[PDB]
Amino acid sequence: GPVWRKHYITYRINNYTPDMNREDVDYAIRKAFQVWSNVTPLKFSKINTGMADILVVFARGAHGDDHAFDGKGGILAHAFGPGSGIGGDAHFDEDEFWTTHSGGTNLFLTAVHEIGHSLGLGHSSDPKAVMFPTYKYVDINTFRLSADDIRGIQSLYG
Ligand SMILES: COc1ccc(S(=O)(=O)N(CC(=O)N=O)C[C@H](O)CO)cc1
Ligand SMILES: [Ca+2]
Ligand SMILES: [Ca+2]
Ligand SMILES: [Ca+2]
Ligand SMILES: [Zn+2]
Ligand SMILES: [Zn+2]
Repeated sequence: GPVWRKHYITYRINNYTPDMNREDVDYAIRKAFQVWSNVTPLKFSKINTGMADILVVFARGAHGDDHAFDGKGGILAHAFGPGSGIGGDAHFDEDEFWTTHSGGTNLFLTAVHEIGHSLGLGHSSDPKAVMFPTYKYVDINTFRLSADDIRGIQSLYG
């Protein structure tokens, strides 16, 4: 499927969950992009205005895309593969409780997965992969991509 055909990729945070400190949302998203730039030639920059490649959105229920959210639990987030318009965009269910830690749903870990999709990755069948489509908290301070994630992303870039 689709990949970004350029190395400089922009993102923008459309709005902020009230669940977290603003600075902690910025840092979680930044760190999640870094996971992928670590293993590809991509460079990611946060822009404050105008059209970004990847728009990061918090929203609940129906939110304008035909992929309605389902309240607390279940679907936590979804994202669109590379492309124009909404392509690349990553949406996070405001009905979850987003955190920097093991409580609620960890924003950083979820965003690593969502950004994987924004870059063109699909789901992995390997429970060890961040792209495995089941949320399970792991210690974020020492998080690492699985072999499967790295082979997946390096099949698309670099
Ligand atoms: C660690 O990163 C994630 C793990 C799971 C999910 S999820 O919302 O739970 N997911 C939807 C999805 O894959 N969106 O990209 C899976 C099923 O549809 C519902 O369980 C999101 C991010
Ligand atoms: Ca949900
Ligand atoms: Ca977009
Ligand atoms: Ca919330
Ligand atoms: Zn959406
Ligand atoms: Zn997914």
